[PDB]
Amino acid sequence: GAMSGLADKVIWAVNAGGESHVDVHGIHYRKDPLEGRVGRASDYGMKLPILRSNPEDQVLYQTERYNEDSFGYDIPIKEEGEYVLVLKFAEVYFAQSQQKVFDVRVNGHTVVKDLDIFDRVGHSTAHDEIIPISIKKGKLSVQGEVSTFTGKLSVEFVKGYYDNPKVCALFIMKGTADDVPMLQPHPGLE
Ligand SMILES: OC[C@H]1O[C@H](O[C@@H]2[C@@H](O)[C@@H](O)O[C@H](CO)[C@H]2O)[C@H](O)[C@@H](O)[C@@H]1O
Repeated sequence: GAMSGLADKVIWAVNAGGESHVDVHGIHYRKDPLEGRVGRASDYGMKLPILRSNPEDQVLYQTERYNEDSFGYDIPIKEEGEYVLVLKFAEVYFAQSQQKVFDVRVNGHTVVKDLDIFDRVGHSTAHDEIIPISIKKGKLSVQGEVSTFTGKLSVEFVKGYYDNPKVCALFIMKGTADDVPMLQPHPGLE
């Protein structure tokens, strides 16, 4: 079936950990394209199913891939509008707070410099960061800083305290954050 219209705006998505997956809404991740761009999901930490995610979008929002340090993703763009970078981060090993902090940049712009997945949600579960963007005339505007766009969007995260962001669920869509379906809890019988 097909009702939602999210897949209609998708343009590029990557979940470091699994291998080519399509979330319910219809958001597909393209197999390890930056981790040596060669190999297959090691699926070593497939265990511990994320709670805030349905079984299918679970393996996606979950799974884990390890590179080495300062991992970098490339998102070639050729259109404008409101680009919304949504990503699901999960797991990090060791139950500690304000210690395992990392850095996250968009097209070279630090938006979350203190990514402590644990302190953020707590238990494993699923973590999510929403970063709306505005590209016009070929230029880029991140939050409150202006910088022209050049070839592609680059999400680079730098090491903070060993073990770079374990689980990565990169998901980039185009045109707006409002599209992102969100059904508020409903009681009774549907
Ligand atoms: O190859 C499996 C995992 O290796 C690394 O994790 C290490 C862990 O297994 C243990 O031995 O402790 C060390 C020190 O912190 C960890 O580095 C990778 O970080 C992980 O991504 C792999 O799945």
